[PDB]
Amino acid sequence: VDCSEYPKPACTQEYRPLCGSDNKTYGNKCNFCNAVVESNGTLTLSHFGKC
Amino acid sequence: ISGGDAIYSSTGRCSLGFNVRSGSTYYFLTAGHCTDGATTWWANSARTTVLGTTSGSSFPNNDYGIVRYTNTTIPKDGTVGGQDITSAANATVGMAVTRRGSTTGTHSGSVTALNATVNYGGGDVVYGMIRTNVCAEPGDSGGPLYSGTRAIGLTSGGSGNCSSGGTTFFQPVTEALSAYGVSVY
Repeated sequence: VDCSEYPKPACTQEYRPLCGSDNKTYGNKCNFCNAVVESNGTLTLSHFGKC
Repeated sequence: ISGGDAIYSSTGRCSLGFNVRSGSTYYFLTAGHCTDGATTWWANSARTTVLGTTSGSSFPNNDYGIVRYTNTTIPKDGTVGGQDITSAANATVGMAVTRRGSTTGTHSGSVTALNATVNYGGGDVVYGMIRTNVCAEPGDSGGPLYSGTRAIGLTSGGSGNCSSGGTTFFQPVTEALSAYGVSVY
């Protein structure tokens, strides 16, 4: 996962979780990538799957 | 299994929108972004209870898909959680609506606009969507949007979350019923 093309005004809502560097489980790549932007590039991917 | 319950495909989890049928054949509706590239569907994470196989999928442009039940025994309630659904109807601005999804459960709100275009990026653009101020979170895709005993739509996507508030766009259910020639029961 590369979030360059983010942000996105909306995300579909299927569930395929990713684990963020904030120990938060992000429900999908779109959700995660929008959070990276919102973090101003400080949030990163820990691993794929639930935290 | 009923509207709002979890559905699992090879790729991830979505939610069942509505149970429908044509003649003696039973199917279920869900989001097309969920049925896209999915074949088989199961009722649990374990993939041990088979529900059926994808019969149609319309995404992007629209956002509806339909799965044909292959499981004979599983009960097929024409409900949404235990709420009976007896008809389908068109959405209207200021209409009070309710959504149920497998991740967040049931949340309510209003229809704020019609015919919205939603750009999910990468060429994935959907049109003719119902905008509402109801929140939705990952796993809630394809769940029902209803009003009373009226089927209204299928969760497609949006932004924000249930804690702070958000915006969710739904696919009008009528359009899906019409395309497949099925009906709510």
